[PDB]
Amino acid sequence: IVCHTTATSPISAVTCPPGENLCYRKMWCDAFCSSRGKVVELGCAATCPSKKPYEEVTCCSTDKCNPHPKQRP
Amino acid sequence: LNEEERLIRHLFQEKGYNKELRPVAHKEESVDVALALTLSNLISLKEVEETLTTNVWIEHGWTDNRLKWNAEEFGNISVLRLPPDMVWLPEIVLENNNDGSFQISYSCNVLVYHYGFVYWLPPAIFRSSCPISVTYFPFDWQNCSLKFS
Amino acid sequence: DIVITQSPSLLSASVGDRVTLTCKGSQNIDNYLAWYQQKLGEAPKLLIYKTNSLQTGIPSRFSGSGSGTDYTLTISSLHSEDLATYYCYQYINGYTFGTGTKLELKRADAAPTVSIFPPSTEQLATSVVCLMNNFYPRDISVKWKIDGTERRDGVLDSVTDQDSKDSTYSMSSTLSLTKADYESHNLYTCEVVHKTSSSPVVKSFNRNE
Amino acid sequence: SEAEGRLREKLFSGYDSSVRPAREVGDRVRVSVGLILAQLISLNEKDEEMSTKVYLDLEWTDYRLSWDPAEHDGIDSLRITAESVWLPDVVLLNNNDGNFDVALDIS
Amino acid sequence: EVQLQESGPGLVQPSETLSLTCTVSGFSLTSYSVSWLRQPSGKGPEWMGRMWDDGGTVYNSGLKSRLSISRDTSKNQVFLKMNSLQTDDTGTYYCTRDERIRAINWFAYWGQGTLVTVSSAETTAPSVYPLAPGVTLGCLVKGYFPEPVTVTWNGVHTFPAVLQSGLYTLTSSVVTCNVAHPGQQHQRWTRKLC
Amino acid sequence: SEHETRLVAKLFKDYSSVVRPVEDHRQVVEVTVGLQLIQLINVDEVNQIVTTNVRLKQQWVDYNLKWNPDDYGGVKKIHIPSEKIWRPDLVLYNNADGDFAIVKFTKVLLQYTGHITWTPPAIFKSYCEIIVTHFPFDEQNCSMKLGTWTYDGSVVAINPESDQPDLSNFMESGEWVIKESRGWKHSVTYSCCPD
Ligand SMILES: *[C@@H]1O[C@H](CO)[C@@H](O[C@@H]2O[C@H](CO)[C@@H](O[C@@H]3O[C@H](CO[C@H]4O[C@H](CO[C@H]5O[C@H](CO)[C@@H](O)[C@H](O)[C@@H]5O)[C@@H](O)[C@H](O[C@H]5O[C@H](CO)[C@@H](O)[C@H](O)[C@@H]5O)[C@@H]4O)[C@@H](O)[C@H](O[C@H]4O[C@H](CO)[C@@H](O)[C@H](O)[C@@H]4O)[C@@H]3O)[C@H](O)[C@H]2NC(C)=O)[C@H](O)[C@H]1NC(C)=O
Ligand SMILES: *[C@@H]1O[C@H](CO)[C@@H](O)[C@H](O)[C@H]1NC(C)=O
Repeated sequence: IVCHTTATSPISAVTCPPGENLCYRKMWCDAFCSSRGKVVELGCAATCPSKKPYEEVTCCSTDKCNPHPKQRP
Repeated sequence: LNEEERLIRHLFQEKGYNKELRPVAHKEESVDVALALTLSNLISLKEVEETLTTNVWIEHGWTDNRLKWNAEEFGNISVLRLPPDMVWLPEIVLENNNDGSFQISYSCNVLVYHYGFVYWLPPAIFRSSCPISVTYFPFDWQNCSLKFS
Repeated sequence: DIVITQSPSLLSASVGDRVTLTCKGSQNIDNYLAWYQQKLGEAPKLLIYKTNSLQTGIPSRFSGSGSGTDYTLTISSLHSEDLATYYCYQYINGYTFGTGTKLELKRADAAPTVSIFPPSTEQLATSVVCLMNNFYPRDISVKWKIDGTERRDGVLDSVTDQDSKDSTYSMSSTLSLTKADYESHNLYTCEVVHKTSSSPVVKSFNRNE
Repeated sequence: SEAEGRLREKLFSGYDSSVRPAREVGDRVRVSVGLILAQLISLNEKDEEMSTKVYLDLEWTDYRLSWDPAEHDGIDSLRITAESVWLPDVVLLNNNDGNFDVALDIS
Repeated sequence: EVQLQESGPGLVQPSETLSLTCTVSGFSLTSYSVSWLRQPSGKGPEWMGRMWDDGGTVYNSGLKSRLSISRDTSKNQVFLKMNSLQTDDTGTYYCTRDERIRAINWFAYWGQGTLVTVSSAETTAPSVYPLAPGVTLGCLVKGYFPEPVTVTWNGVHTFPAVLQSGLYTLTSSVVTCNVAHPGQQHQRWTRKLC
Repeated sequence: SEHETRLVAKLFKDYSSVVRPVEDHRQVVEVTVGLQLIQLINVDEVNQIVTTNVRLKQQWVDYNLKWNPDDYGGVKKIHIPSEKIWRPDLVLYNNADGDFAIVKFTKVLLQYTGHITWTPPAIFKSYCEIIVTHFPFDEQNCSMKLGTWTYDGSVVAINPESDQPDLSNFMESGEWVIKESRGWKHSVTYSCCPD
């Protein structure tokens, strides 16, 4: 599958390495949520990532299903 | 040619900006200043000195119509970063400080946006007075405050 | 200092042609390269600086381009007024100038009017001269041979610029030699080869008029 | 605020902040001193020292800083940074730490 | 408008001080720097030194000891002095006006340039000689100094002068060729040996 | 001396310290940052404050401060007050109660290429999450977070000079042994602003 990733700068669509298939988006607030909004993490994983109590996580198998909130699928 | 230098020359030299005058059409108008405080660290609460030490960031926000510009005329520059000494500042201080440090610690750069909004996030270490309720010690709770004016 | 070389050394072009000149440094010139035009006996005129910027009053025909080590000057439509020598130079680390490229009018091949004159009786009482008029292109060479060996140990050569009335070049060379050696040598020959001809051509004189 | 800028430029034309505003050469500047106590911070008996947070209340008149409001767009008062006007050098004479001046020169 | 005129002794002997003057028109020396360029014959130009607008000077490190530069703002002139001349100093000398951007400088306008020649030779008349095939016809000049030399006939093609031993020679072509030389205001005509 | 005076005059005649030192505002200022640790002054376990003496070496290229060495007698480097030039506003994000930014404005070294090297001294009182469970046999992983306060990564980009802090001048502490040190560059993107 192809997922958006925050490992590259800027965010880009990258095919998952073999053994990982699920796209995910993780978002959480930090000290700069006063103006910048939630931090965003994008990547691909072999399983849906764990979530801390203050971290929102979403997991999906489709291609490009984890866009940045300012970007359309 | 650098567009930022031309923009700054337009704003401060050509337009004759005066940092000592409030950004208002008439003296009777009041500048709306928006504040929010981010707490970075609660350093200590010295009960003997009744002194609260906190590391905080005081987000300021106000509109200065004198610093508006058309982005398309200046290379699409949408945000501009200026020394705080150049622009008018609301001069907000910690009124209930305990040590005489009324002002912010670090006068960081001001961010000016093309639509005239001015954003400022100086970091500060403050030592406010916090009277201590000793009654239930060591099971006590305290009610400190920071007063900005 | 940064060494600079130019190519080609001579460029033949015709009015209206797209023509481009290459300037190449030994080090990163960082776009601080400039171009100026020079004409025979005229004050040199700056055309381009900072690799891109036209000098005021220069025709918009000229435009420069390049980055790092390699730079070019391009003329969009060669006018007759633009035939000149073009020098690039850099100015970040000392001042160094290229060897210059000479921009010259393209012409049809013209055969040299080969001719030779002998040393006069006055030259004996005190050398031959070999002249190749109205040849084109300037790519030519000439040499002296006598008695089955190379000759004219004192020889010298010269080439004229393009004569505007014909756009051709003219060359002249001297079969310079000692008068005693000239009397001793039985005969001598001037010979030359060029793209201005399909085959070598030569002319000669013997030990007397 | 153009009229305020013009008034402010008028007032400080030739103004010297190092010179007290006596009109005649013999005149005295009357200064009213008030004190507002904000917090009695501590009293130290070992050092015989009392620490207080206060606001001074100093009032005087400077004839050079007067104008007709009707000629200046009805501007009836002006706020000026203290470093640019003449200030009386009122200090705490019996200070213990060697600090005489105020903590912050407000307008 | 902007013009620079270079002037000075065109013929200079070795070991004596060269002096050149640059005359400026259309701008003031107090607002533009002026720099001297040298072009040895058969080589690309080189930079010798600059008269700064502030009135200081800077020189090529190889020429630092030899060169001296000065100006007179009251009459818009820039002067160059140079000692210890050798034959290698023969060439064309240009004064230039320099543009600036921050601390970076480049040359924007050139003077017409003055040729300076260094030779031990001295004035001499051309030893005119005839040439004939026994149509193209020839004329010869030898041993004349200094250049130029003027030549006429009775389609005339003339060739650039050359130096045999520090003094000039020339060949000409088109019966008599008529030659004139300005070194002594002489004129003469040479007929063919035919 | 006259050459250097002329150079300094020519550079700053029309210089501006407000604008970033780039040819075009769409370029990013590449700042190279290297922390040198001189002494571990104190560890405050009760307040969780670590006091250190450091040199915060910063390097960047100022496009406008180029000069040609042959114009000024071969002068290839000069020292100028750091208050006159544009500087990156690096701030210790996790400061406990010390100075956030540099306050000792030493002189920078400026080379003819426009390369600027600035190594101001600072005392950093970084806040550290002290773990006291194994006291007094504890290991403390104290850290210093340095970043430009107002400039973002699309405007000014900071890069670590080396993977590890420079300890070559480190004065040995009588109480603590530094077992390991490392520097990491973190980029974070926020839901407001992808770019
Ligand atoms: C003591 O405490 C400190 C904290 O106070 C703690 O420090 C942590 O140390 C660990 C390792 O010991 C760090 O983990 C590493 O973090 C790296 C951060 O890299 C960022 O940039 C990456 C992309 O840049 C790459 O390319 C550029 C140039 O090409 C180069 O400069 C970079 O170095 C890098 O090569 C990016 O991938 C990376 O990703 C983070 O964010 C994305 C999205 O936001 C997310 O998907 C990731 O999960 C991650 O959060 C980050 O933005 C990272 O590169 C590095 O990666 C290595 O490991 C991973 C997996 O382990 C491999 O995939 C990869 O190939 C590398 O081997 C690794 O993750 C951690 O960041 C430190 N944290 C802090 C706050 O400093 C010490 O460890 C503690 N020490 C003790 C207890 O002893
Ligand atoms: C600004 O951006 C627009 C596109 O959003 C582009 O067309 C325009 O050329 C840009 N302006 C400049 C001065 O580069």
